[PDB]
Amino acid sequence: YTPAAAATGTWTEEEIRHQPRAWIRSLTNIDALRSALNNFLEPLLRKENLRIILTGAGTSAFIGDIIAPWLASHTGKNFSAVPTTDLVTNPMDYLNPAHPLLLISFGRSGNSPESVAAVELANQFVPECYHLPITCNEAGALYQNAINSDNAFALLMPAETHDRGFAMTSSITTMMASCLAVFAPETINSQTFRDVADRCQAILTSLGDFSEGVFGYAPWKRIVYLGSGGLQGAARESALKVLELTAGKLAAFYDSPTGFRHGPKSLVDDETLVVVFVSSHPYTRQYDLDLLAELRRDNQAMRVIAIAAESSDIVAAGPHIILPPSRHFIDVEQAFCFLMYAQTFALMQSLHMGNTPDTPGVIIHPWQA
Amino acid sequence: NYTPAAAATGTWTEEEIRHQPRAWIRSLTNIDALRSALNNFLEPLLRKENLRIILTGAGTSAFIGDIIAPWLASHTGKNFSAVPTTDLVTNPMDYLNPAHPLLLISFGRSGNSPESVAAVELANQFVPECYHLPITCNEAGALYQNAINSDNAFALLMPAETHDRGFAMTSSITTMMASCLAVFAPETINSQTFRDVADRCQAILTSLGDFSEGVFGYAPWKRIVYLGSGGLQGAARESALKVLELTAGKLAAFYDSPTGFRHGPKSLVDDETLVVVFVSSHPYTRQYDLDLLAELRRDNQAMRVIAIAAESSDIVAAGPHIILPPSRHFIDVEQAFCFLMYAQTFALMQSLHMGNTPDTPGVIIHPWQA
Repeated sequence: YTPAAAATGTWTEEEIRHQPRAWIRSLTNIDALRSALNNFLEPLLRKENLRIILTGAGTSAFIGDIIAPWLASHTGKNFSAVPTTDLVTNPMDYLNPAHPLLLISFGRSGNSPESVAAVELANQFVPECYHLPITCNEAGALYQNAINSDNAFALLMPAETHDRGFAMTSSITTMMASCLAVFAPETINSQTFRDVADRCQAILTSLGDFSEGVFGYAPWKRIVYLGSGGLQGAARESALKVLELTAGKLAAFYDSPTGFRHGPKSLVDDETLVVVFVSSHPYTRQYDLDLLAELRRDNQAMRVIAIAAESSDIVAAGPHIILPPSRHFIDVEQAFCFLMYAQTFALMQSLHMGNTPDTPGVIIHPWQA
Repeated sequence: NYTPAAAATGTWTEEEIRHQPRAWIRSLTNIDALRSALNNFLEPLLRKENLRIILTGAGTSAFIGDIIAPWLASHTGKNFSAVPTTDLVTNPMDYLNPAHPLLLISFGRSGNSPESVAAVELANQFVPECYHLPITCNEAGALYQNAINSDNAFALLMPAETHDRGFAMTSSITTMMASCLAVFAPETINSQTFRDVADRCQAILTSLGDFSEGVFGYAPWKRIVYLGSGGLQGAARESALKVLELTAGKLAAFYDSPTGFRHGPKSLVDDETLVVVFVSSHPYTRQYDLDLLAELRRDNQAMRVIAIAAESSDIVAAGPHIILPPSRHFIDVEQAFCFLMYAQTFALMQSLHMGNTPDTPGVIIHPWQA
């Protein structure tokens, strides 16, 4: 997984390119920590009333949006996603004193004040409270606070994932892969996830030096990413990347294909790029493809791009990207592949407009006065 | 009682906005009449420790659960959550848990949205012990009719005037929302207490006169962002969608929470952007809203920053602002109704101002069994 040279000279490009290698590094770390993790988590997961909340701010909030439903379904446990920004402003709406809680806290720096504030609020509100921070900065407040507790097991990501770029890349993907591997090791582990790393390395290789812009370049003023279920979380992250790296010059939006029909589709104009992240689950994929057919037929957008594992007549009919050949991926695995395109697209839009992509607040109030 | 002023735009949307306070009290007084039937249906369900309660709808109807599910969860201590029908239909396996009983609260104006009916069928297919409470505006719709035809269901019909003729839902959404709150939290939200909300929203509408001033005005903004904390983010989302719908996309619209806004999305603020902040009435929560407002005011980069709040303060008064009519203290789910009055009427007048016709400004269902 050796990265090619970062010809743009940005940290962001380096951080995109070092992702496949970072992912496998993280999962081999989890293998080394597996007994310790099981000894911490197994007694918790045996509590039938356990709530597990995945929490982060900004990009870190989207990890939960992508994986929490899959984890709930897969494990049969009570996994949900609540951003740290909602926990901090409205703790009473989300923290239930009547059940035990395991709070999975994500942080690239670990220094957003909301990260430690949410942990403290959880401890205040929930009598039987446990923590698994997953973080990229050993020196961060979030990790430092956790080592200073006995209800916490903090998991450090590989050092290179402490992204220096303003926009998170390897931090989000590595934390997401790590969370998946912690709770679903039978499915996502240091062996199976090599297929995901290999395919994402192939995606990056397929894009060469990135100079052709991934989706190209055009005077679009609006971008919309669409994905079903948890892939909507990937669409949200993809939109935020565009927005951050273009300093808001390109307006960005996200939705699910089916949700998009209920009003939001009015945003599509002849200066709009629409990108569809097509599900690999055939039942779900039908809905993605029906919407793709509609968007192609509508003739409103500047460009409609389908990104899919499988080529089909509607996918191939207009602008499209077929993922490199691989085994069947489930949608949480596909999320990594889609993000490779969205990250690289956003980087190159930023550069093309002459921006500096690496460089393109909150006061915590106590619950008790 | 709550008699609307004349709808001088000649639009169904204006008529539907103005008849909201009256419709709310009509619905809650109906619930009073149905209370003992409701209680007979619901009390045995709510006694089930492991019950999941899902609030579901599409589009605007999805945002009801976004506004009220967390409050309902915390207020009642029951397992309330919101999942849009659009997610239930595409990814049922990710949301419908066969191991627990389910009560599905289905919102639908027509009751005929293919996704509404599909979500009901999928919930029945996936969840062995499944119950339904559709809240709907159409007596002849599938949601209502299927429910009354089955023993696992109890359907609640909204007042007839709330079957909105306008493309953009107004009285349908607010009346369904008030009804849902009244069903599950009648000790707090009821045909008595909610009269203060209807009264205040009637005062808001009166304060806007014939609406010709356009509410926030007619400046040449190109982007609008609504911000609200917690469940008010759902109100912000509905507010954004109304603008987008009624202007046929011409005004780009965004939503977020005040604290969420700092982590990237703030980059969207430019000198053609209007930012509207729905300030919490909760004394903890509002501190965060006001710190963010202060930051946006200090930045001075938006075309306009408008705070809407129950109480003025230096921060709120240091730029464009609207203070709500005087009333008793409202909780945030009550406030949502007040904020929506401004958002709906703003969107309607933006639409008309640009020469659009606001009243008039699809999905295939596939079987889970292939």
